[PDB]
Amino acid sequence: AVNTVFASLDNFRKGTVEIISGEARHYAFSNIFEVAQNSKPYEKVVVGLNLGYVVETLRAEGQSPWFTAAHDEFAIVMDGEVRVEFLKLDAPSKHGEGTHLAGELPVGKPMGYVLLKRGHQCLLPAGSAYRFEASRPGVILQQTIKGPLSVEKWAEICLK
Amino acid sequence: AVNTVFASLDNFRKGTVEIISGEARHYAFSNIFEVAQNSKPYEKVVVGLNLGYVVETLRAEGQSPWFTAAHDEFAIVMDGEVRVEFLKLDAPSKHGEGTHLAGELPVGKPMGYVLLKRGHQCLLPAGSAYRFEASRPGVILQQTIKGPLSVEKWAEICLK
Amino acid sequence: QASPPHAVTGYRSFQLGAFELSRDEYFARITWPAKGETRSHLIPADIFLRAMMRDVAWGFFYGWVNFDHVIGTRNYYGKVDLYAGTFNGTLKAAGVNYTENFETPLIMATFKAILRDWTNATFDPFAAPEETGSAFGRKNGENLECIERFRIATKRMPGLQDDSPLRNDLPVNRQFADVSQDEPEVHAAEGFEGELHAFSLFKYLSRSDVTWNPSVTSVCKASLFCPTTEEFILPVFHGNDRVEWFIQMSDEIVWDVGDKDDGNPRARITMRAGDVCAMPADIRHQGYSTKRSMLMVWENATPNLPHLYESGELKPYPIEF
Amino acid sequence: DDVQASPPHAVTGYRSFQLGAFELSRDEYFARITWPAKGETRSHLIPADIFLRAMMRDVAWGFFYGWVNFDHVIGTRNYYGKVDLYAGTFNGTLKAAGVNYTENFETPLIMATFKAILRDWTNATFDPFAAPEETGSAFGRKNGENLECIERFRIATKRMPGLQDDSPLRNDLPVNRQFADVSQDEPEVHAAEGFEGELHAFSLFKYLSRSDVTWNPSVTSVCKASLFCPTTEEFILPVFHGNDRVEWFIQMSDEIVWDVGDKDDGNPRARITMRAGDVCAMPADIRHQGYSTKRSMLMVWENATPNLPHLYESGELKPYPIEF
Repeated sequence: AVNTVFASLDNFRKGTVEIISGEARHYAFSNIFEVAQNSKPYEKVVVGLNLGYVVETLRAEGQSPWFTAAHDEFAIVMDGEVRVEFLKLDAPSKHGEGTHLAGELPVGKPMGYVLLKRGHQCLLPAGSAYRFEASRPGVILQQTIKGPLSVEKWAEICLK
Repeated sequence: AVNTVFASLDNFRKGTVEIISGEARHYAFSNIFEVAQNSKPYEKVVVGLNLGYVVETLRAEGQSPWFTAAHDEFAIVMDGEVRVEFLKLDAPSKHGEGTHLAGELPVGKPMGYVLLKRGHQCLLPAGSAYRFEASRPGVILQQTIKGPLSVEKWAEICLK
Repeated sequence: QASPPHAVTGYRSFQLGAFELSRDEYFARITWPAKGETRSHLIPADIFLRAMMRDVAWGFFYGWVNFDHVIGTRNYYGKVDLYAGTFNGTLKAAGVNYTENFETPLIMATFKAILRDWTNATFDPFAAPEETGSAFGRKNGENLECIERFRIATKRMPGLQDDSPLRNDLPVNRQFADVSQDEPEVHAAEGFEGELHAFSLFKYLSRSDVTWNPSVTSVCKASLFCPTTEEFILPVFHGNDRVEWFIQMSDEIVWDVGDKDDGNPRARITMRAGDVCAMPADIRHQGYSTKRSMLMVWENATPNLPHLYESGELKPYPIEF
Repeated sequence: DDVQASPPHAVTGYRSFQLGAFELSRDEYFARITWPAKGETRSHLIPADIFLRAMMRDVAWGFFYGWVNFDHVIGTRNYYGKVDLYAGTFNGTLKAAGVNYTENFETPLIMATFKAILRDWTNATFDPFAAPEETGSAFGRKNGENLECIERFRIATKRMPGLQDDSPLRNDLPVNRQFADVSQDEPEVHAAEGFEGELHAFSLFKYLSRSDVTWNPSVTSVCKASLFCPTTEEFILPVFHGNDRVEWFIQMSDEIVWDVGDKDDGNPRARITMRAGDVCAMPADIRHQGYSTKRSMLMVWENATPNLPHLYESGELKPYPIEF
């Protein structure tokens, strides 16, 4: 028998940093499912920051605003299920970086939707607006650039 | 096909001591087939000295003196053929250590002889006399204690 | 510079500057000159081959890749230093060490040639021990599909039009046999056929037939998602000089982390599913993984970084807090 | 009996063991060793195959005396009939961190335990006394026991093998694949009549050709304390230890590279290559580890006198045997 161990929101186990020398801070150690459990729905929590580029962890619960970005972005559903709805914007953001509110109703024809279960990833195309639909709480990783919606709170998610 | 590499008197390869630190003297490095190659026949050359105990290389060519000792000794023929004759002494050595000479002609009952080819090991029983006989040059390892007949010459047989 | 097949063993031997590279039934041997005389070092075939495989498969990248505590390369860009003993405290102190710089395609081609030759049909340097046979004994065939493995670079995301395939033509790995093979549901609206893209990444990793080899799955400018399937031990101990972020997606991995000079253990990090971790730049690492585990590596592919931790601008670790 | 073993674990099927504050356990790939320090739990992983080999040696050598190292963290410091087991203690970084741990154990205890751990963790498919090419894998869930490794009797050499009240010869063991070119011819021994049976000679190279184990010196000649302890070497010495006495190696066939370094830090001091014929003194202040491509015949020459090993930090005796 084989058992592959995936974590979830109602079932995870944070690892450890045993320090022989230096400080645990420098490794910025966190667990997404702990973060996702502890943050408002679709709050974009930065869990990884590389020279501007970011990995955000979003709590997928309910329905999200319309997001849009001038560049490609990616979502991976780490837990549960998210419906990603896509609008082809009539006037896409040409310039800028990071995640952006497409407003309460954007201008675009509906492209359709994608159904992401755990371990499914999905392209969030440049110059579309996208929105998340989760029935029960899930976890989302979004590969993007640090935007106006990115939250940093290292001190409260990281081993210190 | 497997080839086990045994050295002989007409065919050997000295090894090597790479020193990263220290002194190549402290390893008292020698090769027995080179020693037994430029030592007189049945010259007992000490190639191992451990606190009184010794390993001797003897060049086996022709007929040896009669040896005796107050304790057991062993021989391994390392090359060629050697014949060991045994005499059971009437008045054997009870005290002392190291190989001694049984004299020109000893007082004892013949016990017989053993025929040693390469890689053959032999018991030289305490309180007996023994004697080596080679038709062709050969090499002998004796395990014994430092005796009156043991030749030390580290400076000529060792890496320095 | 490849010799003919040697008579007993059957493996050629190789020249690479003042380095000669040899192999018998048990050991890879590397030879080199210093303070006068010929120097040597032995490495078990199974280790040497695995370490060399990663080196070649990573295009050398940039940073230190260590085979053991004597042999390793420096992965300079278009050049590659191959040292013997240089980054070994007592050996250069001895002055017995030897470095030599090389154009990357030369060393690459040579290592590829050594790998072709020394790896039998029974061995797979990309595999974990339980997956492949032995790397020991005289020459006996070649392992074709280690050789025959085309690599296709991701440009946006796998599954897409003009880019790298999914892996529905690859068997699910024994140790991921419980990982769902279901694909995402895509419902393109009318007049938008083929405009929406999604795949099962865990399905994709479940079918990875290599170990410890990050492959890009998502490009967001420089931001790269390079996941891989990790089992047994990282064949080398390496460390780039960029900051990378590790994200454990399944099972667990123990990481040994030490000062890129002497080796001082600095940390022993255990990541379980969901753990997020920065690997700083002034440290080299090596990981342990009992079960085949799914690891997301997050690289930043901007070109001026590894000459930027050097400059005072950028510290080895990503965040102050 | 004082051995403390869990039941078999559910998934892997292996037991785990306590030895003082030490837990030892195994999974499909690694043996794990766990211990306390600074009020937290510390851990160290080691390939089953590398691990068990190292253990099997220490058990076969009666723990001896001197330092026996499984890797750069784990090893035993054997003291007569008392054995230290240390985790990172003789490791610069770890010790300065205060994360190491040492514990004192009665040899029969740790010996019993280590044997129990071998019996449990060595599967039907694995022989800890073999060279890799000889035996199968150490890896995976428990499956069987290696009866062959278990059922090997230890019989001491009193005077010399083959003698009427002494350890036996080996004409009952098969000739090892790699010694298949080695003459199985015995010496000729013509005892003069009346002396039927007190002349003794055997073929040493036949005796070693049939050796069923690797890196385990077996005594073949006793000259008071002087002991001739030959053995057959293949691949790598499973540990890297060093005794606290002077031993002399004599290469009786083929060759062996010995990595030689100071008994503390590890500063390589030498890299000695012996080909058939070479004689070399391994001094007392150094650890050592040997490599052998081809199964070779090594004579080790030990001095079994009891009090040398603290005669070597007594001022009288120096680490190396000969000044010249």
